[PDB]
Amino acid sequence: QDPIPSGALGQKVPHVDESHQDLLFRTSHMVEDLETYDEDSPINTSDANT
Amino acid sequence: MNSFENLAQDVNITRSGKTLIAKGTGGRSSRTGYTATVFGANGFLGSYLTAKLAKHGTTVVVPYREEMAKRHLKVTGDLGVVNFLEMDLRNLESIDEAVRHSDIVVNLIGREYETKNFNYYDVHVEGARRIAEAVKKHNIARYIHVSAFNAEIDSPSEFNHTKGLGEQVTKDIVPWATIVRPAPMFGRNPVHVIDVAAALERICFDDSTVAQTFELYGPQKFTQKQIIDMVSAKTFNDLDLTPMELPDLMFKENKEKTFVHIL
Ligand SMILES: NC(=O)C1=CN([C@@H]2O[C@H](COP(=O)(O)OP(=O)(O)OC[C@H]3O[C@@H](n4cnc5c(N)ncnc54)[C@H](OP(=O)(O)O)[C@@H]3O)[C@@H](O)[C@H]2O)C=CC1
Repeated sequence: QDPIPSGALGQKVPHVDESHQDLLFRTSHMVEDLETYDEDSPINTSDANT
Repeated sequence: MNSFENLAQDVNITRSGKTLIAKGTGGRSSRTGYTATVFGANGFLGSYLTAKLAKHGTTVVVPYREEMAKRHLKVTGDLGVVNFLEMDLRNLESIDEAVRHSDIVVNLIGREYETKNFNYYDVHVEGARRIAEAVKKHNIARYIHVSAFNAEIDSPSEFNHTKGLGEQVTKDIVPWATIVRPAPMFGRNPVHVIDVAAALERICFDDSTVAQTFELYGPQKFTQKQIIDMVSAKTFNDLDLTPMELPDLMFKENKEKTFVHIL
């Protein structure tokens, strides 16, 4: 419940909520870290291989 | 039910005086009453020709040279419609026999190369002289001689020269014969082949096409480079036909995640 999350330096880091795994947020180019949108969320799989 | 879109009427008289009455409605089982002899019906234009001609019931007399090229012409007509009898251009008696009972008769005997047996002079002017002398002998009405485009009487090419020679000889011996000159042909400017056969059947049967030379050329004129890039007198308007255009004829991630693959 904090206003500004810190990131081991004087930086702003994203507070990863449920709202970061969307079709808009899919395929935004970025380093392997500082990134959201895991490929394996229970909301992202959407009952795959059914 | 099928109608005679072939004919203009039901009772027709020919020129020689024979009375011909169409029976029933147009269709495969009926008989239009005309007897037609198509020289060269094994070939590429004659196939479409007596497809249209034996469709309604004109008794088509097919003179054949080889017994195997003629077989698919059996299924285009009813019982007794298409009739096969062998002939050779050389033997007079077979030409005499093939045009005994015909009302109309056409030749499309045309060969683009010399054989060891026939040169250009032998199949175009001289064979036509032969069979059209037989047509004059029997007084057959409506003789039609299909020729080539660029048929000049005197030309560097021997093919075109002899096509002009055949035209002049058949016009000399028979005055009532009609000679039609089509364009290049593309079945499957150039003209589509069903359009040439439709034009020829509309030549076949009406009056006031007699002793008239016809030019059958398509709508728009082409060059060979344009054609390969696409792959990669009286006209049609006499007989109420519009030929088809060559260009229109020319053709003639997530889901995979939610399917199953190893079962
Ligand atoms: N681009 C084109 O196609 C053009 C063609 N034409 C002319 O239109 C007519 C038909 O067109 P096309 O389909 O190309 O021609 P064909 O392919 O139909 O010519 C072959 C037909 O004519 C017969 N033929 C040739 N020589 C003889 C011969 N000595 N004795 C018996 N039969 C012979 C052939 O007999 P067999 O069945 O045994 O082979 C065959 O039936 C031809 O006269 C042609 O000159 C006009 C302008 C251009």
